[PDB]
Amino acid sequence: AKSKNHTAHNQTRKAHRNGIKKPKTYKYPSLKGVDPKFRRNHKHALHGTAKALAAAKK
Amino acid sequence: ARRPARCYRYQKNKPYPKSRYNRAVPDSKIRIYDLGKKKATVDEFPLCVHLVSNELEQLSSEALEAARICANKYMTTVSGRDAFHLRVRVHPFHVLRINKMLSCAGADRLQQGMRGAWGKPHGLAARVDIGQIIFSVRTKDSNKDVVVEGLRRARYKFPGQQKIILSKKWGFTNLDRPEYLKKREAGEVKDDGAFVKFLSKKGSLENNIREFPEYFAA
Amino acid sequence: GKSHGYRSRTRYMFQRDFRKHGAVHLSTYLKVYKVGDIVDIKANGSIQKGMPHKFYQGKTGVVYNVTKSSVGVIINKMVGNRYLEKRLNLRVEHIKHSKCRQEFLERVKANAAKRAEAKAQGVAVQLKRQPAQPRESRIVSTEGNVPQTLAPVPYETFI
Amino acid sequence: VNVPKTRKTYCKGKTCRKHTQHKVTQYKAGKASLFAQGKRRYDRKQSGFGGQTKPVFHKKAKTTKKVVLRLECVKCKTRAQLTLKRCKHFELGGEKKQKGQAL
Amino acid sequence: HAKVHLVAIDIFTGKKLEDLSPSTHNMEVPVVKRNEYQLLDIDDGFLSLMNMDGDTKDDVKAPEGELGDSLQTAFDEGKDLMVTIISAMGEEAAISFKEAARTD
RNA sequence: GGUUGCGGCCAUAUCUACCAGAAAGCACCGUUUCCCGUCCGAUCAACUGUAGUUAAGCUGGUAAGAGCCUGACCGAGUAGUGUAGUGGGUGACCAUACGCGAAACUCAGGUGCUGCAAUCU
RNA sequence: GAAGACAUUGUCAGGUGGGGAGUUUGGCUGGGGCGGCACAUCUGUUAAACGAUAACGCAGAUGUCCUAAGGGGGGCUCAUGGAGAACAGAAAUCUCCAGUAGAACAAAAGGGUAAAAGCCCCCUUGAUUUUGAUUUUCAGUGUGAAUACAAACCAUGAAAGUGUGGCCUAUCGAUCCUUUAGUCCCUCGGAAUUUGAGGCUAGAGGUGCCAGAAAAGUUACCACAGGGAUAACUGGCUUGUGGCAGUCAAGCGUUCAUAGCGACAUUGCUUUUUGAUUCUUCGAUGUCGGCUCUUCCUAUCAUACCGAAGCAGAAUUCGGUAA
RNA sequence: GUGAUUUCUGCCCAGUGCUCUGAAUGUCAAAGUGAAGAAAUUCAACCAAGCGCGGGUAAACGGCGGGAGUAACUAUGACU
RNA sequence: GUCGAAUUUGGGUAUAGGGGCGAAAGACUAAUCGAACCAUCUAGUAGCUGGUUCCUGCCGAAGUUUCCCUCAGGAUAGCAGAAGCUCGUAUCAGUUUUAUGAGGUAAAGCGAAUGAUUAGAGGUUCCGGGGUCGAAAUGACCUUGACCUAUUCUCAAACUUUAAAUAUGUAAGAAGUCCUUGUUACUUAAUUGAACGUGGACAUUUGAAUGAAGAGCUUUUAGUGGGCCAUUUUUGGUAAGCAGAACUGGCGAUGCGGGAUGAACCGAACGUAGAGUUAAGGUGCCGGAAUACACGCUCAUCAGACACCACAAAAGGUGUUAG
Ligand SMILES: [Mg+2]
Ligand SMILES: [Mg+2]
Ligand SMILES: [Mg+2]
Ligand SMILES: [Mg+2]
Ligand SMILES: [Mg+2]
Ligand SMILES: [Mg+2]
Ligand SMILES: [Mg+2]
Ligand SMILES: [Mg+2]
Ligand SMILES: [Mg+2]
Ligand SMILES: [Mg+2]
Ligand SMILES: [Mg+2]
Ligand SMILES: [Mg+2]
Ligand SMILES: [Mg+2]
Ligand SMILES: [Mg+2]
Ligand SMILES: [Mg+2]
Ligand SMILES: [Mg+2]
Ligand SMILES: [Mg+2]
Ligand SMILES: [Mg+2]
Ligand SMILES: [Mg+2]
Ligand SMILES: [Mg+2]
Ligand SMILES: [Mg+2]
Ligand SMILES: [Mg+2]
Ligand SMILES: [Mg+2]
Ligand SMILES: [Mg+2]
Ligand SMILES: [Mg+2]
Ligand SMILES: [Mg+2]
Ligand SMILES: [Mg+2]
Ligand SMILES: [Mg+2]
Ligand SMILES: [Mg+2]
Ligand SMILES: [Mg+2]
Ligand SMILES: [Mg+2]
Ligand SMILES: [Mg+2]
Ligand SMILES: [Mg+2]
Ligand SMILES: [Mg+2]
Ligand SMILES: [Mg+2]
Ligand SMILES: [Mg+2]
Ligand SMILES: [Mg+2]
Ligand SMILES: [Mg+2]
Ligand SMILES: [Mg+2]
Ligand SMILES: [Mg+2]
Ligand SMILES: [Mg+2]
Ligand SMILES: [Mg+2]
Ligand SMILES: [Mg+2]
Ligand SMILES: [Mg+2]
Ligand SMILES: [Mg+2]
Ligand SMILES: [Mg+2]
Ligand SMILES: [Mg+2]
Ligand SMILES: [Mg+2]
Ligand SMILES: [Mg+2]
Ligand SMILES: [Mg+2]
Ligand SMILES: [Zn+2]
Repeated sequence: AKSKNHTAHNQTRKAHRNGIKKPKTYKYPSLKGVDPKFRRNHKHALHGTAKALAAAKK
Repeated sequence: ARRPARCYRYQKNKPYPKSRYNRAVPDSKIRIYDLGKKKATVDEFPLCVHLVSNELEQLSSEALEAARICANKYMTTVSGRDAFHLRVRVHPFHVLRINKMLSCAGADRLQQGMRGAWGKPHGLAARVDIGQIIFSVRTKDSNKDVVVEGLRRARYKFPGQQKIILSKKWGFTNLDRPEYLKKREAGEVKDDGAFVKFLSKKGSLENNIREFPEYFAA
Repeated sequence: GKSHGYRSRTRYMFQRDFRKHGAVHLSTYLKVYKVGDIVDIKANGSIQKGMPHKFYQGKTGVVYNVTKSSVGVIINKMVGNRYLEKRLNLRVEHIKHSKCRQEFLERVKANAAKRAEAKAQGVAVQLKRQPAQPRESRIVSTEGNVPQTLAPVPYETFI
Repeated sequence: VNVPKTRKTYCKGKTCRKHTQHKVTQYKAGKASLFAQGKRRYDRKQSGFGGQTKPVFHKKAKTTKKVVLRLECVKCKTRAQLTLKRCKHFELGGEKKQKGQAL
Repeated sequence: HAKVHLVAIDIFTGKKLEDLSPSTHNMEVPVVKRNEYQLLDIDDGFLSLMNMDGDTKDDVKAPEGELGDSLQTAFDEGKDLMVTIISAMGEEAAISFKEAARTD
């Protein structure tokens, strides 16, 4: 009572029925996993930039 | 006792030679591979003929044995034992597997089928191609008729079609008759006990000088 | 039974080279990697630390992170009927710039310079590349080059 | 295996916060006590008829047990513990191994 | 199916025991060891033994077995008593007596 | 151009046997009180630069040199291979059409280049 | 009459109790069972030069071991061969020359390693703490293993650095419950203190059928659901095995290969042997053999007619046309 | 349990059961006893039967082996 | 068979279902017995067989991944429909080109590492076994073997210097490039760097080809989880219409013309009709279509006649034909 065990038949067709579309792209990708020491700087850096621009445009 | 040869006529599996992984093989029937006046010089046997394959098959060591024995014995009986140099050009290195099964009446109680049907070695064979030489013979031009007939009588032991060809080369060298002749009349050919060495244009000069002296003695 | 380790079936893939074993020449570490560089991955069997898994052999990605002695890379892997982005951490040894961009930026800067110098006389710079056009008409003379006639060859055994 | 009877290690004793000396002792179970919720519930269920009511384990397969060390700071007097891989033989008091000697 | 019936003798008591199991039950296999100790002067009913290095084992107590009596007899003239010890799951006793009276 | 220190590329840079090497530099070279290490100032440590020698190291050249590197309509459009046919052959296998295309082999050529700093008849 | 605060009787407690009750008695599988584990894994190959890829395929391995065989630093260079030194020899120890690894690196194999990853010596415990991120198997869950940072405390080295166990690829484990360490933190709900109990964070006690039920047999007295997804007959494919026939010629045959034989080889044929598979039938095709009865096949035992012989006749052998 | 009569019913009690021992450093529940604690409780010592240990039992269940050398032809093996 | 007794038998009475009764068969207990009959719990449970009642229109599948005492079953992912939503030529594409990576298969090599393997040739023994000359000699001669040197014949899935075609990663711009100078607790000897910005400059030739039937997004749920065949690559086996994989196309789910006949082959996929032209196949007749044209071969006392496909070989022939 054996049973045919494994094969990839028709898998390619079954996949390509719907696209293998590229994942996506964006401005401003996720920052998870980047060097936290760098993140800590970068946050205060933007903070300072924004404050300076607000005070200048005031 | 021996399964008929038609069960191993083709090349059906990848080469499976004896090695540290096989470790249990029988011995090929063929042990003597060069026959005749093998200590002959290069230059006394200019004529050379080949028994060439025209197929793609496997040859049993037993078949090689039978052909070698028949051809050698004829060549001796007619032309004298020292009128030729005969050589095989293949070697049985492919092991042939067999799945030994019980052959008694009522073995249905014991045989176990192909469940776990890996084979067991029982015979050697050599794989041969289209255009590959099997037998090579060299002798004097006066014996072309006898040697070619010996080879023809030999083909009958091999399965399939094989031709007999008269090589335009001198002896077993890689040279044709006139080229070898001129090269030998010039000094750059020095015989060895069985084969011959060739003076090259490269190498350390004095080392070339110590041999081949007459060539430089121009 | 069956077997799938972390480094299975890599016996040839990870061999170093012929005649190139031993330490690594320093240029590799003297390289400098910026965020956004496009980089190829070639494993180096001498440094077991921070290797890439065999699947990422020979692939190409974009750097996104930099640390004291390693690099973060982004790869797109085809699993099932979509692509998923994987993030890798690799020591600088299995890494080298893909000079595709190195040459591409050359084209871009030369392109801009060409556009500007052409605009200096307003002459329709004609930027885009072209595939290999079919070759043009031409005349062939036979002076000292009389046509030579061939013919097929007969047959002999050549042995 | 062989493990020293003393060891210097980080000790989170609210006073130490730095590597300090540590005696080592091997973990022991500690006597199983009654009145625990599990045991007393189990006794209540075992009461009356019905016989055995919770499963009992039979198919022992492992032959070893992970060994667990019991560390204490010699200064702060707090107990910390950590584990080691499996080993059929364990030993704290160790005659430190030597190379030059023969069989 | 296929089952197993086996008879095995106790190591230490010497009594005879037997049982049968289906050929899937995996009852415990004890671990034993032979150590090749040396005997010093025989004190009271205890035994006084020798490692290759140490002076330990005031243990198994001079086996009362009849080979033990033969050992006790052959002791009083000396000639380099060698013994072995079986220590299956703690409960241990000397089983074999042997001699290498060479000291050369 | 020579030489030294720090290098990049990692043999065109290695190996085998010979021959030459101004000046400087490098080197071998002298000594053991101190720091220091050894079974032993051989290595390593320290001091002198004075007592000597280019013998060796090093550099360069030499070889129908091994090796190594490069190239070639030399081998070969062969071996191999993607695609096609109601093509051949009993078969093993093989031609044919549109495509891609080796290695060995043979021949010819070559035997370190180069960055930073200092010094040299 | 007998017996007497003992028996008996009531309730708990330990013992005995297939006489009786209930229940179970793994999976894979060239039918099932015995066998083995392909039941969780690791190396190389089968694997068709990315990836992934099956078989009871091939060659093997794991359920360990290690306070150093970890970490750092320093010094040195191996297997082997040649030439020498009292006893000393094929082998003891010493010295020189050669030596790209031909050795060693816990273990199987495969990678990797030469002023080291090897050998020897010195100091140590980073085999630590706090929780994240990522890679492999993948559902992009868990477990296992690993990688790159962050925040402390460390070891080593002069230093740059290196170190979150073993040079890399295998060496291992959920819910409930018990137990241990931490906070000395929360709660015991009428209000308090002290015991006791329950909680939060982090480990250990094992589930090898290894994503984890607690489990002994027999039925030929048997039963039910089903299965041709699967066995024993026939039938179909294959021809090892069985049977039959050639090609070759070393010899046998007194001499001489073929009058007749015929070794070592090799090409076929047949389905009357026995295997091999599982295509059809398990809402049933009545399964050995004998008895009786018809036709068919030819690889001919006899009969007819021929050919050949190591055929005088006699007798016999081989062959052809032939059912 | 065996199965007219006649004639005989051999050896083994190691195993499994049955039975009989209990002088005893063996083991033990509930009750009770002692100690600690404010108490819940904890820890001790003590114990009946049974089992452990020791005899009997086969017309009870049942069982009743190997290997070597040896005698004047050989051969075998009384024998060891 | 037995017939004077353990004989046969009427009526009364006794024994009631896990019970009775048994000169013992698992027999008998109202045709029912290895657990009687009647009613009820009860429409008991079913991973298993059987059926499942109107028309048309539109779209349109899987027999595969992972886990499960899972193997005839589920969950999960995959394949499908439906509902739509945000926008309007794009952040696209089973495609090629250009540029740049990665790979150890086919092939090839062994006078290149590892391993195997035939033959002579030249040396070499303070050293192999010997023999001959010798009392022995580190004395001579032959022999065998070894060892070394240069050659030679042949091989590899678990060997390899080299190394294809086919497959495969990334890029070909506005989310760009250049210029100036702002921020930071990060980093630098240092306004050095890093990262993000301010401001300014550069457009349809804004950065190869071709196409784009619109592009992107979300839910929710049915069926499915036994596959099979063909070419090519390929494993076990002698093989099989066998078992097991890789890529693609089919069959299942599909009719139509052809292969007589058939699920897979060849052509080609289908609303309903008319006309014309073709495919694959054919054109003596059955049968619509040239007993067309042309050069040659072959006579069979078992001719031959079309792929998949329904089979024939080794060896022979003054048959015949051309070399
Ligand atoms: Mg499987
Ligand atoms: Mg490589
Ligand atoms: Mg109660
Ligand atoms: Mg109770
Ligand atoms: Mg086609
Ligand atoms: Mg029962
Ligand atoms: Mg089963
Ligand atoms: Mg692959
Ligand atoms: Mg180590
Ligand atoms: Mg070091
Ligand atoms: Mg995971
Ligand atoms: Mg650190
Ligand atoms: Mg590590
Ligand atoms: Mg646990
Ligand atoms: Mg708890
Ligand atoms: Mg499991
Ligand atoms: Mg039962
Ligand atoms: Mg039955
Ligand atoms: Mg069937
Ligand atoms: Mg059968
Ligand atoms: Mg046959
Ligand atoms: Mg046969
Ligand atoms: Mg038949
Ligand atoms: Mg059948
Ligand atoms: Mg049936
Ligand atoms: Mg029927
Ligand atoms: Mg019928
Ligand atoms: Mg006939
Ligand atoms: Mg009590
Ligand atoms: Mg008692
Ligand atoms: Mg019965
Ligand atoms: Mg009845
Ligand atoms: Mg119903
Ligand atoms: Mg399970
Ligand atoms: Mg199903
Ligand atoms: Mg069904
Ligand atoms: Mg599902
Ligand atoms: Mg589903
Ligand atoms: Mg490979
Ligand atoms: Mg090949
Ligand atoms: Mg090659
Ligand atoms: Mg090799
Ligand atoms: Mg590509
Ligand atoms: Mg539905
Ligand atoms: Mg299935
Ligand atoms: Mg169907
Ligand atoms: Mg169709
Ligand atoms: Mg029409
Ligand atoms: Mg008509
Ligand atoms: Mg002819
Ligand atoms: Zn502390």
